[PDB]
Formats: sequence, C-alpha cells, structure tokens
Amino acid sequence: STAGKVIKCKAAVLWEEKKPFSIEEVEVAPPKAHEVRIKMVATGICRSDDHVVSGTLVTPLPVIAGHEAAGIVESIGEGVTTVRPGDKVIPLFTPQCGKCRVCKHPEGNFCLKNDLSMPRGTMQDGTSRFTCRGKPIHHFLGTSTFSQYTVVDEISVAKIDAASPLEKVCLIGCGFSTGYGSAVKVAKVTQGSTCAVFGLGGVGLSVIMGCKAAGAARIIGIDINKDKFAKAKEVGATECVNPQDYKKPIQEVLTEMSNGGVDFSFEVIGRLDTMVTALSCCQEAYGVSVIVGVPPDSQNLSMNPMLLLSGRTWKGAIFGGFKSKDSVPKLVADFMAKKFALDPLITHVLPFEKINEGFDLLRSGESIRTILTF
Amino acid sequence: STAGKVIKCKAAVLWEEKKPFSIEEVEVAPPKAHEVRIKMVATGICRSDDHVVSGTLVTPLPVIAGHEAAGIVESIGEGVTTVRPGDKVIPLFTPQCGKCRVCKHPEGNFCLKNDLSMPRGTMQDGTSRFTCRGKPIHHFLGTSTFSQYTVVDEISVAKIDAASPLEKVCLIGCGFSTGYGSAVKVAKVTQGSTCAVFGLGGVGLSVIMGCKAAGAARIIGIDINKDKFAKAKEVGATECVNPQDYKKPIQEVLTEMSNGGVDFSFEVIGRLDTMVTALSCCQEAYGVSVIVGVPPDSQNLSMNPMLLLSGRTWKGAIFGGFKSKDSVPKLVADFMAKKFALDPLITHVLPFEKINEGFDLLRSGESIRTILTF
Ligand SMILES: NC(=O)c1ccc[n+]([C@@H]2O[C@H](COP(=O)([O-])OP(=O)([O-])OC[C@H]3O[C@@H](n4cnc5c(N)[nH+]cnc54)[C@H](O)[C@@H]3O)[C@@H](O)[C@H]2O)c1
Ligand SMILES: NC(=O)c1ccc[n+]([C@@H]2O[C@H](COP(=O)([O-])OP(=O)([O-])OC[C@H]3O[C@@H](n4cnc5c(N)[nH+]cnc54)[C@H](O)[C@@H]3O)[C@@H](O)[C@H]2O)c1
Ligand SMILES: [Zn+2]
Ligand SMILES: [Zn+2]
Ligand SMILES: [Zn+2]
Ligand SMILES: [Zn+2]
Repeated sequence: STAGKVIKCKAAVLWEEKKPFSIEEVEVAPPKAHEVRIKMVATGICRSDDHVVSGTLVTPLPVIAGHEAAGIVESIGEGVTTVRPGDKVIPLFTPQCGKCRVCKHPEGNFCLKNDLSMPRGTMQDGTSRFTCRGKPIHHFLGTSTFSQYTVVDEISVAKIDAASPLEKVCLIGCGFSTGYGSAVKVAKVTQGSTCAVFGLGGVGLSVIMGCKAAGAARIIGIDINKDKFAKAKEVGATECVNPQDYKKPIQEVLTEMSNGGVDFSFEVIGRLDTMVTALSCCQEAYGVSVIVGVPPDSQNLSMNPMLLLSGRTWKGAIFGGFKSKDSVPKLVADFMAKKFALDPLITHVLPFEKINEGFDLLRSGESIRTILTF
Repeated sequence: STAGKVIKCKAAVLWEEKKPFSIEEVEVAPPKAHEVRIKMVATGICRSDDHVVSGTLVTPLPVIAGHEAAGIVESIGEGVTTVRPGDKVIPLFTPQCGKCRVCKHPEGNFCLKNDLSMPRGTMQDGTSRFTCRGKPIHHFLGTSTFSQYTVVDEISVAKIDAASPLEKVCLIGCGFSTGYGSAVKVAKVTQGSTCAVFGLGGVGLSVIMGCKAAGAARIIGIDINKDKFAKAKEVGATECVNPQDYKKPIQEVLTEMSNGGVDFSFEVIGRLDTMVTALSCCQEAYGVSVIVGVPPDSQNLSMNPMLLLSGRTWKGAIFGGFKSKDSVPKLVADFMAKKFALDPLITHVLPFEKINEGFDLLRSGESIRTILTF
C-alpha cells in the first residue's frame, strides 16, 4: 500500500559538519522512472561516512549519508527491469550503468555516472527524493543508506540471493569488497609474495584476507594502534608493526624486513604521508603500491618521481576495482558458499537509533565494523 | 698488441659541470677479472648525457660520460665467458648480474648492481680504469662510451651479431630500446588504443614506434617545438599538438581530444609538470601513464592522489623495462631482421672529435640523435 506514495520514516540527517547525526522524520518520495525504493535492513558504519562528518570527504550538506548496506525493495519506478519488489538488494555507491566507456572497458569500474569525483548529492536526474522539516536533503554517493527507506537509481542497485543474511552481507557493499578486491583484482597479489598493509581497520583487514587468499607468504600489518594487531593476525597477517615503536621511518623498517622492499603494499588509511611511505616500501624495480584510503579533500602529496622511474607501479581504486552490479551478487553467492568470512569484521551491533554511539566506537578506535539494524 | 697493457687513447673528459667536453689523451688500464676492454666504434648523444653536463643528473666528476654505444672487444680479463676479443658489443648502462632479486624477478630489470640510484662513478670493484693528466677520472653508469676505449664489467656488456652495423645499433644501447620498451613492455599498449607521447626527441619517437607496433589507433605527439612534428608523424603519430598554441592546459585539451582521456600516456621529457599532466590526461578509471624522462635532481612533484584513487596506473622504468643482457642481442637480431627502423632517429653523423658540436645540435633543438664515429 505504499507504492506511489510518499513514505514518512526515520533517517539520520547530517545538518552540519563535525556534529552528531540527527535521527528524525524525513519524507521519501516514490521512485521515478528507473528508480528503486528500498526498505533498509542493515547498514555498516564505514570510515568514509565519518569523513563526511569531518569534512575529509566533501559532499553537499545537509545530507543522508551511509553507503554500505542491504535491504529489501519496497517499490520500483517505471521501466525498472533488474529488481522487483521483495528482492534483497545491496545499494551500489559506485554505479554500473553498463553503457559508458568505463563500464565497457574490461578493467574499469569507476563508472562515469558516479557521484564521487565531483559530488552533487542528488539522484541521476539532479534532484532529491528526501525532505526534512520541509527542506530538501542531499543524497550521498547515490545511496543514502542511513534511512529506513532510500531511493536509488537502478544503475546503483544489485539484486542478491534471496536467502542472504543482510546483517552480514551489507559489508559486501563497501568495506569487504574494497579491501579484498584491492588485493586480488587491483594489485593482483601473487603466490609466495610479501605484502605490507597500512591500516588495520575493516578495509585493511579485508585487504589482508585478499592477500592470504591470493597465497602471499608474508603479510605485514602496520598500524599505530596495537589493539588492531590481534585481529589482523587472525585473518592472515604474519607479523604486525607499529611505526611509533621505531626510531627510523617505517618505509626503511619495511625495506629491511623484506630484504629490499615488499612485492605489494596498500595504503588503507587516508593520509598523504602514508601514501608516499607505502609506495617507498615496495621494491624499487618491480613493486606495486595501491592507494585505497581516501585523502583529505583537495590536498596534494609531494613525492620524488625517481620512486617510479626505477620501476615501481602506483595505482589506486574505488571499490576494489569491482564492476559493482556484476560483482556484488557473485560476492554474495561466494559468501553463501563460505568462500570468505565476514564475521571477523563485525565487532559491534547496534540498532539504527544508536548510530551516534556507533560513530563514537569507530572514532575511539574500539570497533572495526558496527552493523546497524533498522 | 695492446692486451695486458695500459692504452693511451683519446676521450672526451668532463672536468666540471656546464663546460664543454675536453677532448684529450687518457690512460685506460687493462681489464681485471670479469672485466672487458672495448674499442669504441660509435656512440650516440643522449639527453641524459647532457643532464650530466647541466647538473640535472648528478654523478661524480670529473667523468667520462656516454652510455649509448657500440664497439669491438679488445681484450677480456680473467674469468670472462660471455664475450671474446673481436666480438661486437653494446655496453649496458643498466647491468644484468643475473643473481640479484631483481634479475631473478620475471618483470624486474633495474639490477641492484646499477650505478644510477646512488652513483659512485666506478667499476663494480669501486675503482677506476681511467686517468687523465695524472688524475683518476670517474666512469658513468658502468659504461663511459665517450672514449676510444673503455673498460666495463662483464655484467655491463652484451655480445651482438657480428654482422651488425654499429653506427646504427648503438641506439639499442639506450634511446631506441628505452622508448620502444616503455610502450611495448612497460605500458603494454593495446591494439586500437589512444596514446599520448610528451616529448618528441629520440626517446619519444621510439615510444611512438612502439605504440604503432602495438597497434594503437591514435598516437598524439606533444612537443613545444613544432619542428619535431614531421618526423613524429613519419614514425606513427596521427596528430601533433603544441601546448603553446592553446589557451587551456594541455591535459584538458588531450582529455577532450580523446573523448574523456587517453588509454596510455608517456612523459618523455624530464619535467615535473609534464609528469603530472601526462598522468592527468590518461583516463581516470583505466588509464596508464609511464614516466620515462629523467627529472632534475632531488626535486619533488606535487599531485592530488585522487588521480590514482579513481583507477589510474602510474609507473616508470629504466631502459624500457628490458633485462639488458638478455634483450640487447635480441633487439639487434630483430633490427637485422627488419622488425623496426633506426634511421628515422639519426639526424646527424659526426666524427667523435666534434662531440661538442653534437651537443650544441641537441641543445638547440636541431637534432634527434647525433651518432659520433671514432
Ligand atoms: N577506495 C575505496 O573505495 C574505499 C572504500 C572504503 C573505505 N575507503 C577508505 O579506506 C580507509 C580505511 O577505511 P576503514 O578501514 O573503514 O577505516 P578505519 O577503521 O579508520 O581504519 C584505519 C586504520 O588506520 C590506522 N591508522 C591511522 N593513522 C595511521 C598511521 N599513521 N599509520 C598506520 N596506521 C594508521 C588506524 O589506527 C585504523 O586502525 C578510509 O580512508 C576510507 O575512507 C576507501
Ligand atoms: N628512463 C630511461 O631509461 C631513459 C633513457 C633515455 C632517456 N631518458 C630521458 O628521456 C628524456 C628524453 O630524452 P631524449 O628524447 O633523448 O631528449 P630530447 O631529444 O631532448 O627530447 C625531449 C623533447 O621534449 C620537448 N620538450 C621540452 N619541454 C617540453 C614541454 N614542456 N612540453 C612538451 N615537450 C617539451 C623538447 O622540445 C624535445 O623535443 C630525457 O629526460 C632523458 O634523460 C630516460
Ligand atoms: Zn558506466
Ligand atoms: Zn566505504
Ligand atoms: Zn642483478
Ligand atoms: Zn640514455
């Protein structure tokens, strides 16, 4: 009975940077042509959502953030062919339009319809489906999952297995897939190699999972929070190092430990300095370094291009390099077949209403992923 | 007979930066164990040699520069097994020791025995074979080809076809192989792709040759000297553009020309700004940019890592990525089998005694390669 009607529901609205979310009533318009309205079931708290709050990642405010989630289709707009009401779905923060030059390219995944490069905070048609206190509210990355209901473009949703546990598979919408793909797809980590992973949060742990799945012999985790080391070892780190323990810069330490540099390094934090350190610590002639972390808005790094001239490869990726709509259902199917584990990433569970406590847990260093249930 | 004896011969000594070469008598010691003394036949003038003069590339002075050459073995030290007196050879400015982790890696070529990273200007044993006016003179990259005779370590020399024309194949010692390999091996240019080549000197032309050999559909040459365009088109450029002709930055122009960014870009100049421009003009999700130019000593570039996070790959290489001792003989064989051309790169042929005139032709923009003949 809600099809074609405005839904009034609770969402977590971010009115201002550096402030708590406000859990309050919003109006969610019905889906227009090629749009899908989703009843959310679970959403994860990713550091990128916190970047919205801190101004690290600039997107228009006020906003409904959230991008790592799973839910059930409530209704579909005219012309939608890929999902139906009642289907389990994961919103895709990187769309897959299937039509642009990137979508057509065998390697590419950063579809040109994305709202990450130059965020507008709208639907594809340049408008918003959200009203709060009578005011229009921005979308985030075409997903906006911190709401009991959201509306997404069809190119920003994937149908997943009907028997999927949504409180787990939501992590396939961002943190797991990003880290795992960064290792297996972007870096193409090789059997017997030595990897260095900077940052041992949910995404970095997923990188470790991918490096172990790819057969790396050594996986060195690097974090300034030694509380992160036990879980990193559980999921495959062979050793962990805290830069604060050393007199020398950590790129030197890692070069020494790896007898001349690592095969693959990953920056999974979001700092300009660690991006350069991670490049430097890979072997100068054949090493590969992948940037995963999101840097502070509009800031440039400084580096010596001799690091590249000797033979290093430097790359980055969004969402692990995965073409989103093709890949998410397959990743869920693989999860259901026990090909990888998600539980190691889930440290806390809270109701959606305790979203602010969830962010407190992330900011204190205590959590990896908190999953919020609607 | 000269074997076992000091040779007094003519060489071009660089006594200090930013001065002409001094053409005068030097003494060349006989080769020690695992060393090879070569009578030079032809040597090219590479921009990297000019970088030694200009202080762009730092290496100990005084020095016998020159690294792109071909000659004939005069004698061998004890224990040499890979060349014999009378063999045609190309000195290898990047060695191939065959033993280090890089030499053993399938994709590495920047052998750890190189003298490029931390130049000492000596033989592998830390001593010099050259004296001039009673003073020791440094080697350059283990080669020192601006001399009628040089001494090189065995790991820094390759035997080539006895029927080779040395006045042409000397280019395989640096500029040809560097450009060609940067395209075919390091970038792995694909059939039907669009490439952008910044800098249309000898190395850039060789990058164009490689892009064409790989089947690129479009090859855009970029240079501030429009006199370089005719030859660039002869060897495969489909379009040429001069940044000075445009009101907008050339990365914007190139992005527009390529309907959203090129597949492969190459920096073949040695400027920090063009390194960043070249990265920026490749497609943000799947583009690849290769740094070939040598930048000014100790200077860092500034760049926004979002350029990489979207999906770009940035890499550099020495000597086109080629494992030097394995590759040089095969390249010469390929040249003899007419698989590529070298004549388009050679604009001037001068006696060795005219080295300074050869450098003046480079600096003025008038030459591609001058070959000096002994
Ligand atoms: N490329 C993508 O598509 C993508 C997707 C998901 C997340 N991200 C980004 O990836 C990064 C990690 O996300 P996350 O795992 O959720 O975050 P997180 O849980 O905050 O983990 C980051 C880790 O970095 C550690 N850390 C902080 N400073 C340093 C330092 N100087 N040296 C070493 N370790 C340090 C910190 O202790 C923490 O455990 C963030 O910047 C995200 O915005 C990118
Ligand atoms: N990586 C290696 O192993 C390797 C080997 C050989 C050469 N190099 C370097 O490659 C570079 C090219 O060498 P080369 O071809 O002998 O030099 P070159 O013949 O001087 O060619 C450089 C070209 O760049 C052009 N140029 C200068 N400034 C600009 C600009 N702003 N925008 C566009 N074009 C510009 C210039 O007009 C010239 O045609 C030099 O830096 C060499 O030191 C590197
Ligand atoms: Zn697309
Ligand atoms: Zn995320
Ligand atoms: Zn070696
Ligand atoms: Zn050179």
